[PDB]
Amino acid sequence: YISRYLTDFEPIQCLGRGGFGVVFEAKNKVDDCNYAIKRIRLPNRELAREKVMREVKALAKLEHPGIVRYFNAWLEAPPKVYLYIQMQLCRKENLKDWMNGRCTIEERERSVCLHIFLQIAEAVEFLHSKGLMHRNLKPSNIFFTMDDVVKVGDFGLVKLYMSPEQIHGNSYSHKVDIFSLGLILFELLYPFSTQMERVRTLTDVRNLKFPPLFTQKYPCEYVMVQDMLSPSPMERPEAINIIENAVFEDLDFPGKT
Ligand SMILES: CNc1ncc2cc(-c3c(C)ccc(C(=O)Nc4ccc(OC)c(C(F)(F)F)c4)c3N)ccc2n1
Repeated sequence: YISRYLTDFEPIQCLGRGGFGVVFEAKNKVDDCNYAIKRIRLPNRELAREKVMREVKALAKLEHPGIVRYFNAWLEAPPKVYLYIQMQLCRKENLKDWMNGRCTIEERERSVCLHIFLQIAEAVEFLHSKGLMHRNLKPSNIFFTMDDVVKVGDFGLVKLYMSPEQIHGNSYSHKVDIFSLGLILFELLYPFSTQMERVRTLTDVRNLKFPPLFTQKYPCEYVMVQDMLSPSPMERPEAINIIENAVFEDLDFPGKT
């Protein structure tokens, strides 16, 4: 039996795993580039297989600077069944890691944080414009390219960020992603020293109880986070309304571009 993956790529390392999948870094022999390759063992569940196959088709149609670049997808059945998905290789350190390495307010300059957030919101806006919703938006699903371009996706390298309507298992709309955005904006601007402090504070912010020093330092951002975290989905602003906010006009910081 001839395996496409072993024939065409030289494996470099395991990048991680989660759910049905394992992710490898591997170099393509012909083009000499390194890629992130997800190997999905197709589940025994036909409806889960339906979702997997449908989602690769949807991904393949997407082109946006804030969405991880897609290259290829194929099936292999050795003598159970694997779906391989080949993507652009991003940096190892995601948004969660990036925030964890910047635990002082000096390391979270306003314009830098808003610049990162804007990119996330624009990626979310793109998805919504295509009739898609992320549903699982969180810092561990937000990576950076080698050039620090933020990439939103479904990484699966294994909750506080999901909307109330999702937690209760109710029906929902694209507005669920707006809730996640609110918590992320806050988290970007507000550095944590311990994991215990992070959980406590984000849980409070979920219920619209904000640290007093945040509300005073960032009055404009405080307002937009409140609106994004509205318990009622319909009261939450659209992604396009977020990105058009004056707060994002003419962002600049030393070293930008
Ligand atoms: C550590 N470096 C690194 N770099 C790139 C990586 C790419 C992936 C990755 C792989 C290998 C395969 C698929 C994705 C992905 O984002 N999939 C995906 C599937 C469906 C979707 O909706 C149609 C989307 C969305 F972003 F459009 F929502 C995204 C994805 N993020 C995983 C780990 C990675 N790890």
